[PDB]
Amino acid sequence: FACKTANGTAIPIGGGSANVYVNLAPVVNVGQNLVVDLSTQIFCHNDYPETITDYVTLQRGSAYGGVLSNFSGTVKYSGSSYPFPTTSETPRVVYNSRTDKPWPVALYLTPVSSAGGVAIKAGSLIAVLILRQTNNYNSDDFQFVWNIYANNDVVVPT
Ligand SMILES: C/C(=C\[C@H]1O[C@H](CO)[C@@H](O)[C@H](O)[C@@H]1O)c1ccc(-c2ccccc2)cc1
Repeated sequence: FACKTANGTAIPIGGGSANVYVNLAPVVNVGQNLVVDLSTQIFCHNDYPETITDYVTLQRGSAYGGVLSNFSGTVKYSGSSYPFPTTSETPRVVYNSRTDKPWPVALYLTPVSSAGGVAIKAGSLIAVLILRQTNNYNSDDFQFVWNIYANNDVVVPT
């Protein structure tokens, strides 16, 4: 089991860490979500599906900088919404193919009343997401840690 970003940044067997750089809608108003769709950014596969099935959760996710300050968040895992920053581990997604498939995570961030002006700075950390991989074969239990960065400012009009 290993993962990679869309631009090819890999985390190998055993887990590790990588940075992910995302484009964000530049203007977001109150009552709208800023969507950060990581299912187009992070992909994983099973290296031995003949014999092993892998299980993958979002073990935890945290918000940083302008994201935590200026927005109310949820994370959708396989299309289902949970609190973000997280307070528990998600259900487990089955990875049973050597063909890469997305990690099905997306953040939905809606402005709170104190948002106004530059709500997310270009270059800033928006989230750290911990992908946990186990399997049905042995005790392997590995963490793939993704630091998510904004490619551009996001402004909330006032
Ligand atoms: C590829 C592999 C393990 C990796 O790939 C597995 C499948 O994705 C993961 O579940 C593991 O955590 C690890 O990332 C592997 C496991 C067992 C054997 C094996 C084969 C014959 C006899 C004993 C063990 C070979 C490869």
